[PDB]
Amino acid sequence: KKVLTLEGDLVLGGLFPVHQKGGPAEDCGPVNEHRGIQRLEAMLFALDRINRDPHLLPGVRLGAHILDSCSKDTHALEQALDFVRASTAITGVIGGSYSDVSIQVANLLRLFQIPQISYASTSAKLSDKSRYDYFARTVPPDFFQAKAMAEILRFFNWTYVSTVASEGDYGETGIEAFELEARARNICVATSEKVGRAMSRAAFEGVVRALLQKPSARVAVLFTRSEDARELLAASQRLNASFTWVASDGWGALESVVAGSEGAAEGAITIELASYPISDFASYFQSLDPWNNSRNPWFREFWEQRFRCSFRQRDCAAHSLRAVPFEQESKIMFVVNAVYAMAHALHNMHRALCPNTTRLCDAMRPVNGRRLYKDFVLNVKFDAPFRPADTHNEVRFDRFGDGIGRYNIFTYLRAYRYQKVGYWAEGLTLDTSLIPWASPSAGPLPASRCSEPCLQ
Amino acid sequence: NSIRIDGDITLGGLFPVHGRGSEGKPCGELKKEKGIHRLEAMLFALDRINNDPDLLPNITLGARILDTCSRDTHALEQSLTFVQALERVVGVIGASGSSVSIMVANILRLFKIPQISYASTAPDLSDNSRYDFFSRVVPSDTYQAQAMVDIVRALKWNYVSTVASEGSYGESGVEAFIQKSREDGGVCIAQSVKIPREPKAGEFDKIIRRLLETSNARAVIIFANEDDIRRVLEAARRANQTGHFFWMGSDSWGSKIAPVLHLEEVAEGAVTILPKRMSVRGFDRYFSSRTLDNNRRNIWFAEFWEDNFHCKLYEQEGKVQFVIDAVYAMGHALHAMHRDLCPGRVGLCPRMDPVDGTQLLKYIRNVNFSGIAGNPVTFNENGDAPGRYDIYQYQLRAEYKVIGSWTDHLHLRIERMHWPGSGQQLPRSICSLPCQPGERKKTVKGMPCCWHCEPCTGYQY
Repeated sequence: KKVLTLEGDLVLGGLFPVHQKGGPAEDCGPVNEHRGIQRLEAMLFALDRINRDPHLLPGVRLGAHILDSCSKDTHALEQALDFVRASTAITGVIGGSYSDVSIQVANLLRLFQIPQISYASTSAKLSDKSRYDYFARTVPPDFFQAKAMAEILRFFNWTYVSTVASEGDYGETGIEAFELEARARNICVATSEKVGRAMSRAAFEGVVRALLQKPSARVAVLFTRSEDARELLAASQRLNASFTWVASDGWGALESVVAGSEGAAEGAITIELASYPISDFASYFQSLDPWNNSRNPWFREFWEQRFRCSFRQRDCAAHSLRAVPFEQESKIMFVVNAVYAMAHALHNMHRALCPNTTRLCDAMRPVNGRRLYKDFVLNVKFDAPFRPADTHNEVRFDRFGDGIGRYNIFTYLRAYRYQKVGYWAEGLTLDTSLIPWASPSAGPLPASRCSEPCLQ
Repeated sequence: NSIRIDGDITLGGLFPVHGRGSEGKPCGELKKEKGIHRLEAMLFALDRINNDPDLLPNITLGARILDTCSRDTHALEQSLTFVQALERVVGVIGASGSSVSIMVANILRLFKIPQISYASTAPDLSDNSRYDFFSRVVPSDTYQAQAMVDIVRALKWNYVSTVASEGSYGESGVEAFIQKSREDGGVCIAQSVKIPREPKAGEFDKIIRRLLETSNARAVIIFANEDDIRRVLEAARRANQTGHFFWMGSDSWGSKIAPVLHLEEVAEGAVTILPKRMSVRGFDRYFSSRTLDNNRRNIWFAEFWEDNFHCKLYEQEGKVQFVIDAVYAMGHALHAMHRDLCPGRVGLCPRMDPVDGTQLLKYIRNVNFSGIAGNPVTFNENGDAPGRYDIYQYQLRAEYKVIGSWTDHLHLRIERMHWPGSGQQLPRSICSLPCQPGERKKTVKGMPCCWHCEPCTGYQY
């Protein structure tokens, strides 16, 4: 319904999963706290900093046209039609979040050469530039996660493992890439279950029974479903069946999937993108006042949801984001970097064909998408915004519009919180002394093999 | 370039008259029987429905025919012209390519343009939550997978190999086949291999090598486009496998002449399943008696003359009767809508100028017009045709022939010259032979359709 539109002057559109996927009804669900509102406020903060920046587009103020995808590709297309209805002319559409939404929106936008920098689209299918010639990406492909996941399963000698996927690109490509890697490393895939886009609650327990049909495979590797943050919320079931989950980019460093369901007990291994929390965004978000923040339409519903008070009634404005604890979402960087990348691309174009004046001379304003993406967005090269002083991280793109592959491996832990076990960067490193599994204190290290080893 | 047939209310089509390009080429070579026969089929159905005053009185159907190149992205870029007006197109005859149909329904739904698609049997389109405006005049491929599993059981084969083209036909048809094999299908998958969208460096030769590794898995059940059929069978010929494998062809194979022309040695005995068809005599006479390359109404006609005779400027395809069924369906639906919105007013009444997909979709769904050759045409809630199939075998001495029919009944005819070209009495693929003397456990592995024979040697008998 509502759309977030800032001032003009070469606005950058944005796709965010601000609302959860609804049920069978043709409506959206609740507000997505971490995976949703936080990323939107991060991109708004990045735009505010870019406008404040005396160097990045000094004479151009970057607006925004933010859409809600509701985690449904169909609704994503029905909303993203507003991007192409301009032919105000949207310069580019940042995001797409879940990779199926990103694929649908990129397929729609390639007809209008709108550059799309996605902050979380991971599925390898978007690596093909023959079909997505106007797509850029700040995250590594999920093929690399099938690497890291295989390495992990080879480190614990988990030769027997069961794969669960969801219909759509992420699940399909994830299980295909992991099955390829498992056959490459002698790892056997016991079973391959899939969940449909809005399959029933009871069928998830059916899938768990199918998982239990192979008792040897205690380790059930999870490919994110659509997103573990809210689909595995319905498949981390505690019907007295436990596993050692191994989970892809859809599960990690968020409590939305583990709240109230300890069947995914402490020790479940998850993989998240390697990132750091940007310091100033914490202050910006915690200081943010619902009645002063008239910009964001969904923020008032988010603060109706987090604190059950409805702003139409009292018992609101008493709490604040400073009093309650705040943990920065892992991909927040991958959002802000994306925004900055686009900004820098635009600035480079302003350095190229508009150096004689402060702002646009009206010949570039009908921005040509093809030259913009091929010459400027794909060629961006600058250090990341708001780094820790030590690192030299930069957000250059690959030859085919992708980022660098680096992951942090977490485990869920009790005394309940996540805990970074190690990192994968062209090679696995696990400091197992940091997890309960090393120095086995609950029986031996968890085993998953098709048959037991035998004597001489 | 589109055909752009002018009319009061203009239709559209997504016929793949050109094949897929390679090495970045925007488009490939003309597909002849696959494309042209279908395109002209519509261009005959519309012509006859404009000539007949009993349907759409004094209303002429236009046609913005455009090639999809059998490539999904080019299909989207060409279909953009239908919805360029954010001259309106009333309905789009969807493309034979299942993935093309999927994406075009993913886009035409936004602008409320109903689709009636010949072919495009992929079961993924059955989901009305995403493709509500999509509809089919052919049975879904789920029934085809079930019919194939039944045919395999009836042939008493086991340990089948399967080959699938990348996309939404192969992977989503072979998945339904594997599922209905596990679901008490009595057959177990020997080896599944995916043909990529862009095969490189003679990939089909390594496809054949892979399939020969499971040499016992002699039955290869195949879900791939006719180019992939042509190249996998040519690769099998190059490996001197002629008479080894028995092919089981999905409806992408059907009775098409291009998979088998100049290639009869390996294709003999290839049992295939097609939706039930009748050869429409009127279209045959119209296309045969056409003084073609002389009347040049459509564009791509000269390429057909140049390629069918190899000079500078037959049997009809299987799906064309579904093409003309689809067109007739469109017309009939429009007729009904007219008679329900402006009765008695001949010609294009004002209510038929802002024709909208939402209202026309119901008339498309519930239309019933008994078809051009007496086959009933109806749509269920999801918009799929009833599942009935004919069962063919490629028997030499282009010589396809009926060997049975499948509609919930498995009505085969083994005595109807069913031998797959070698041996006698339907030679079988089987993973392990029976052991009559008796086996210590006849021990099955985890896959239950095959066993190792350890004999009752010694006192343990």
